[PDB]
Amino acid sequence: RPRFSFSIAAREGKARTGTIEMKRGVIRTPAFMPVGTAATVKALKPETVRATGADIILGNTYHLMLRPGAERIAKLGGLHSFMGWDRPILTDSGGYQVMSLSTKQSEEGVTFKSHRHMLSPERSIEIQHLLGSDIVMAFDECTPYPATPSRAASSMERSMRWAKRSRDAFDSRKEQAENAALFGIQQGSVFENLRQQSADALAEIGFDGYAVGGLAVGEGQDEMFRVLDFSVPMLPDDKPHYLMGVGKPDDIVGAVERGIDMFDCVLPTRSGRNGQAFTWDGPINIRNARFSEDLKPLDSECHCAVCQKWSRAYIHHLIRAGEILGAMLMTEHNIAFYQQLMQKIRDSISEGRFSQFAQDFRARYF
Amino acid sequence: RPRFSFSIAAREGKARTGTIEMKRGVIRTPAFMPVGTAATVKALKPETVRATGADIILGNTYHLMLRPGAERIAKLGGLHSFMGWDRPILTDSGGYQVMSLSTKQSEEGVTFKSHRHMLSPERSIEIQHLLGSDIVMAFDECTPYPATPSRAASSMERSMRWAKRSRDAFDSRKEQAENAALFGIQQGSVFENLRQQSADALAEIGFDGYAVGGLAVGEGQDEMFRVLDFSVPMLPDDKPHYLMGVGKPDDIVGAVERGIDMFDCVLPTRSGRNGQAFTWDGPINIRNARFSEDLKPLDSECHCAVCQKWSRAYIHHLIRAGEILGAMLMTEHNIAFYQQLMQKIRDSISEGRFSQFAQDFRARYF
Ligand SMILES: Nc1cc(CSc2ncc[nH]2)c2nc(N)[nH]c(=O)c2c1
Ligand SMILES: Nc1cc(CSc2ncc[nH]2)c2nc(N)[nH]c(=O)c2c1
Ligand SMILES: [Zn+2]
Ligand SMILES: [Zn+2]
Repeated sequence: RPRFSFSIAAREGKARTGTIEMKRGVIRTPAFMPVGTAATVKALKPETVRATGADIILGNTYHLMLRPGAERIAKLGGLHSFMGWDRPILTDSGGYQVMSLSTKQSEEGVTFKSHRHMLSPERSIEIQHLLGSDIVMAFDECTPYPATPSRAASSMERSMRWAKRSRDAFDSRKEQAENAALFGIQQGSVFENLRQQSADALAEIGFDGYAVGGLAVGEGQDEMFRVLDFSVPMLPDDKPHYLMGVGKPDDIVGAVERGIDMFDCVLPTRSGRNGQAFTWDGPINIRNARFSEDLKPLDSECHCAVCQKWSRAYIHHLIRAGEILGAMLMTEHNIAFYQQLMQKIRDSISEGRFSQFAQDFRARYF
Repeated sequence: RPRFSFSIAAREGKARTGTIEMKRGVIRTPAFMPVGTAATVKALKPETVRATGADIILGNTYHLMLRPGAERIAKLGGLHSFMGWDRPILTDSGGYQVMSLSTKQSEEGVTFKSHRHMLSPERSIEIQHLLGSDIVMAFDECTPYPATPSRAASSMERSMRWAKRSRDAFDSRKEQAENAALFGIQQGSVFENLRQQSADALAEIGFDGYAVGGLAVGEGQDEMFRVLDFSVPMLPDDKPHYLMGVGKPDDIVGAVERGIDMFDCVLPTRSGRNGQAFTWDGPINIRNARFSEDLKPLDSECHCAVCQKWSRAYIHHLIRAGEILGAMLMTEHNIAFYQQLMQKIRDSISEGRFSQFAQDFRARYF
């Protein structure tokens, strides 16, 4: 396969379905990327992650640079070898968790004290290289919501300067430039003019893919959809569109209807461990006493291994008992559910019936 | 298969190797039974437990009678269906955890307040029936160590009376008597005469198997081996000998050399989650900094899936990071290691070279 090749096979309205070919494998879009925090998709072996249908996973950088360390992982052979996942891995720049998990910001980057460290566009790119990331994210500054036009502009402008620095750092490292891909991140809060300026700056620089950043920060789905309506069309049409940190099932369907090709979210994994299981009839909290003697599987249609073998009653017991198998089962089901959702989305778009699928999905889910 | 059939295929000294045929499957002896607390072998799916080589698992009763409840599990179809393990399951009587996890004792049984409940020989047997246990343990009273001859005798005598009551309760339930097996438990602390009286009482009553109880309570391996030396020969030779709660690798080898056919211990699972991994060169604590960049597998010879795919460095990272996958991997390896040990024991006995294997094992393990 090539270093990077995004091909759109079918479209319906603003929605698209296709593939991203990379050296480590093919990614079917729209795609959902399970999040691996600390070199592991919580409670799941890599083979299980793959079994659910995942083509690519997201690797948390901020966490890895602290422990076990970027240099160490490189010494041990890279993240893929380290955790046992040989397919594509997208790594975030760490420019988000730093300003939320641990700090002094400047035009040069961000220094912080782990929950004494410096992180700049150059170091972020280097860390992603050391990890062996397939899709590298430019180092940006996620703008807090709400944000005044002035602060949003300043932040967006700095992110664009950092986007240029990320680009050059990436290109200056031959091994990385030839084997990995680089995505730029659009900022600008909820303001149309800032989103346009950001989109133009990113396109001027040139990237393999474009992410829509700064959303899913507490603005509400209505507002998020409104911003996506005018923001996604600003990005290059022939490159992947990645909505960072968005994962609620209904959020995903609506985002795809607006042109998004890639997603990532900790919801399926985090919620799974918390007792929330996704079903086509909406999410359910398995801890609820009503499930103590329910012999049905988590979801009546789900084809995952958990729904083929265990009942809601058993998982209910496991979770309330605090058993590790509870987290394992809930997580496998949730991630499988998300992948099945992406497959249904891909299929409906390919068949020109996505709009109908979107409406049917909402009617039953809500 | 028959309800119960123990056949000895080969012997060397006091050691024996053979099979126990039951309706739900065949058990190879000497056998090691992974312990499932709360209807689950911690951090492992049933298929993984089976993949390691386990033929039977032990189900904790005391825990199950409290949550989710014996009646409830029966209503849901039994423990096998509930947790997804269709092979044999041995259940303890609960007469141990009660006097240690939560109490008023009397000749009728034990009443306790969960960490208001009554537990008698009759109820214990009924609970094991409701769970669908294949091998039912008589309800006894584990004698605390150290114990004076008088207290040990009183406890042993009560256990023998309870053994008769367990026998009758079991036989009076047609479904249970025809499909499950019942094991009696020898008590008597470290005293030879009490062990003899207990053995004679149990044989007089008649059981499908005989467990050596009251050991592994803080007496030390030397003392345990001394008691086994004179205690196991007292039990019927043509029935299985089960040493309850003994699991250290070296403990197992020594016990088999003394006539034991069955074992159970939480060590492999509990220790696994704590960072201890068993290897042929002795146990290692994976949390130790010396393993931070060790690319070798947990054990150089182990054929388990964990040692085929992940390094000590990765597991070291997982455990120190508190990741669920760390517990999963450590546990699968430890249980697989134990099963490989049992296989090596079975093979050496069948080939008349167990004594040599025992010596070689000790030399390298220590
Ligand atoms: N919402 C959101 C989420 C993420 C992290 S991806 C992730 N989210 C949750 C887990 N992982 C973002 N990352 C960057 N770099 N920039 C952003 O604007 C941004 C916005
Ligand atoms: N050592 C020991 C362990 C167990 C529990 S089996 C188990 N041990 C640890 C987990 N499961 C025992 N159980 C009974 N009923 N009687 C005994 O004398 C006795 C002695
Ligand atoms: Zn499912
Ligand atoms: Zn192993």
